[PDB]
Amino acid sequence: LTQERKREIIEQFKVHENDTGSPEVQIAILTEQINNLNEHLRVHKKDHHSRRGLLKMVGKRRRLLAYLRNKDVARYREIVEKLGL
Repeated sequence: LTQERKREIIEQFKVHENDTGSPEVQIAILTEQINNLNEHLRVHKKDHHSRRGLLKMVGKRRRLLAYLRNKDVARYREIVEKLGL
């Protein structure tokens, strides 16, 4: 058993997440973080550090959304509808 094959079998057969290779899942994970961070700033108006981070996530989501819109309008509107965007 080579290390390569041993390490490949390891990840290949470890049951769980880390998938997120889907446009919809990436858009949803971001939305969840953007929603959580906004509910956080809601009660922490004095914050300054979390502002930059939120802007980056919003931008990265616009990009992902723009990608899906061009690739497949059906999948684009289905996800926008499900996340309430």
